[PDB]
Amino acid sequence: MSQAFQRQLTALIGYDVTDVSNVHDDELEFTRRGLVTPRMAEVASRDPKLYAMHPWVTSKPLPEYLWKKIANNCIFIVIHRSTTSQTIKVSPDDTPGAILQSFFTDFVLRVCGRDEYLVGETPIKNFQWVRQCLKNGEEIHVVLDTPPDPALDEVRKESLWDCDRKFRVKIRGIDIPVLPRNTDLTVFVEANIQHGQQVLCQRRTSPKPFTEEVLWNVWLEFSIKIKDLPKGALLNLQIYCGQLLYYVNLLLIDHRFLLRRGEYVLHMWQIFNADKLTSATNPDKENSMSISILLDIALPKAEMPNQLRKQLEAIIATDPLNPLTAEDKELLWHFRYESLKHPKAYPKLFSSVKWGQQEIVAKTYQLLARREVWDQSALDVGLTMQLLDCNFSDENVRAIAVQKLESLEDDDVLHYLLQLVQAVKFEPYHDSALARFLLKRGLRNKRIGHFLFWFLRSEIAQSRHYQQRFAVILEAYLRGCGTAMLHDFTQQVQVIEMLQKVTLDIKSLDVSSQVISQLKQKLENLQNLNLPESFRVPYDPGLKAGALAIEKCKVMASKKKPLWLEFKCADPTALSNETIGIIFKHGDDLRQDMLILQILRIMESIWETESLDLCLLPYGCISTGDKIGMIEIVKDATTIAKIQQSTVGNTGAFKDEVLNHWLKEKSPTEEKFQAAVERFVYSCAGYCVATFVLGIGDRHNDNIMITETGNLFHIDFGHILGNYRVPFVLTPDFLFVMGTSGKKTSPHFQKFQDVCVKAYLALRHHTNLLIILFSMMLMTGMPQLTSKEDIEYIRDALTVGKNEEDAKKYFLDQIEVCRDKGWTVQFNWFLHLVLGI
Ligand SMILES: c1cc(-c2ccnc3ccc(-c4cnc5[nH]ncc5c4)cc23)ccn1
Repeated sequence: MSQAFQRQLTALIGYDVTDVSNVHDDELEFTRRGLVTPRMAEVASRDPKLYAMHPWVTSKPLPEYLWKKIANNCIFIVIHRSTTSQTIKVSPDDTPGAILQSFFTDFVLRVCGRDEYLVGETPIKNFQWVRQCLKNGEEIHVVLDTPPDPALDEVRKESLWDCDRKFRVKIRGIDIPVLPRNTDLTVFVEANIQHGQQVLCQRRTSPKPFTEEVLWNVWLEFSIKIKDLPKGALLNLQIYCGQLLYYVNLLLIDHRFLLRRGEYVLHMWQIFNADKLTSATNPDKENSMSISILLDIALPKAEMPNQLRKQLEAIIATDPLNPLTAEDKELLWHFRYESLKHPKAYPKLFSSVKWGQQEIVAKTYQLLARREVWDQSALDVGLTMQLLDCNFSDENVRAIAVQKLESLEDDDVLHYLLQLVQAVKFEPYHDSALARFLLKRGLRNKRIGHFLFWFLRSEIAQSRHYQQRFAVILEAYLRGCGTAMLHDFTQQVQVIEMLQKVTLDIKSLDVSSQVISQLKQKLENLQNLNLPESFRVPYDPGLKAGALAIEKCKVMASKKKPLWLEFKCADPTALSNETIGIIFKHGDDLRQDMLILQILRIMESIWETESLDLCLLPYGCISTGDKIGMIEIVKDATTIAKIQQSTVGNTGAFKDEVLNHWLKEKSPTEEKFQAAVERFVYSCAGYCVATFVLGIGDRHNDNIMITETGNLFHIDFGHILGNYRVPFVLTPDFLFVMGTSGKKTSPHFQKFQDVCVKAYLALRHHTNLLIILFSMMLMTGMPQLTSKEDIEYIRDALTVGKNEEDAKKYFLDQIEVCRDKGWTVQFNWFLHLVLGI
């Protein structure tokens, strides 16, 4: 042993994976070593040319709505070379390699103005880019040039079951330097032996006056035998006053299958939040509450009656958040071999396991050894995800879920990457099948790797609870992604580190000339001999930002003073001259927004399977650090509030016809207008459903935007989530566009209802998928929204356990609730947010 290298990694990671200042064992270093094999295996087995060109493809059928967009078996592609330019007809079913020969009669077709290649043996209609142009009504322009040298992607060269005694732990005492100014209070230590949120046993100390030092010197003996402890069980240590104030966790079985042994001084965390599960200890040793404990062995590795079958089937059919009674679990377990025949029973069945009994666990492994129907079943992501949530601590169970994820194609790993990374928070151990899966899939595909880096880095920078685990995973990735990516990552971070500083300096300073002048001045200096001459857009990797357009850069008139930034595209082969627009904002935990936007993408894909295209606009958004990150500026967009602020202003005097007026104005040909009107109808219904199902529908119209072409979309998800009546936003102005007012109707309004109904019942067809992603989303991403009531909102919103007919009438009623309310809620939002009442 690389020093200037481990230094670079550290800077890329934002955390030093060699720092053992905050550990009580070697699990992290052990994980560092373990991840060497998965990394090397994958780097050794990846195609250099495929890896360098990263074809973005899918094997899904071309949506019905995209088929119609095609005339005959014909698709035109415009090819560019030096100065020449010739369009070429194509069949949606032929490879790019064939199209190439149809052009002449070693170059590769790269998209103009993007790092995106149409390569490989896939039909041209199956490249995500081609599907994007078709949908948008944009034309496919490619440049013909030489393939990227794979040389650039070079990687730098390098017995428990015999101890029948009851488990015990001695609580020595707790220590905190300065305690709250709240005299006096009383405290006790609660110690829980946990396994997948199942409390196997629980003991508390006696009450003791809450002083800066509290000594008990008491042994807590549990009802559980040491030989019954399950791998992955936690000693959960909590301090209560008299309310929960502090918590810390310690793994009972360690990463080498060894019973935890000895003296511990654990710095605790201060108060279904996933943070509560971490086995990491507080880094702040000088302020944090401390607990002292002492411990004291290696862990080895007839026909159903009809009424019962019905009962079992009714159990298996309930939603993932439906509670199991003791009776349900006993039925499940008793009939485990029959349950094993239904992949959908698996989560509930493995919830029926008494993990605190060695003999039960042994039988459960006997179950898992009889896994043929599971391995033969078609991938069901919703079902798999349920095995990776907070209810399962057994790694054999969680491993069969990851095994199913193995068959995902790149495009689908992208769809689910954010929440897969978040699900690492539910892993008992730092080294897990899931972590290695993410690592492997990131090293296999540059597009996946890019988002993995940023998803990980985002958590490493604002989560003390998990930064250590995540940082170890990011390092393994950075050691195999290759030089070219390393550099691009380095550039991006340098750029963002500079833009971040500028944002803060500006905030410290209506936007007066002084703050405007400072912004432009600061941006001038950076651009002058300070900022890299090109960097990839973290939310749109194929895109490369060039130089700032300081003329268009401005400080937005918001209370957190977001930077509105403009860039030219560095790629000269870029047709248009449109700038690349990035909002740069401090003050919000944009991770929440990220999660809402990711769900939006999942809802669209769901709709796609039903050949439906509600027209959501899930803009790019990346959390880069502590309460900071970037947001994609959508072109040609104004806020619904501003649209109406024109005709009026100060007074909350909303007018009904204004929105429609604005759409007519913004359409050159009267034909474009009717399309915009239709686009409005679909994106409106899409947002009413999506927003209703997520519970974020009641918005002030300043947080709802619209495109010149009629694409409605919600923004500012952080604000509502952070401060969390009408079921969604469908106001007189929206209704007017569809051609209705009061006790009336319209073709477009009939259309609206219909679409909502379709969209909605379609989401219900994936109820389980939606419920598990929603549940996880709250637990790992919105701490302030992790109460029992919070997690369960979506059960009601999806009207779980209802006919499509009952469900349909339910949503229609919701549409009618909006009608009856008119501008009433908007008026209220205005009073509050615009002035303050
Ligand atoms: C000015 C501009 C915009 C805007 C225009 C175009 N595209 C956009 C994309 C995203 C956002 C947006 C979304 N969520 C946000 N949270 N905080 C700022 C923030 C900004 C905003 C935009 C929205 C409101 N006022």
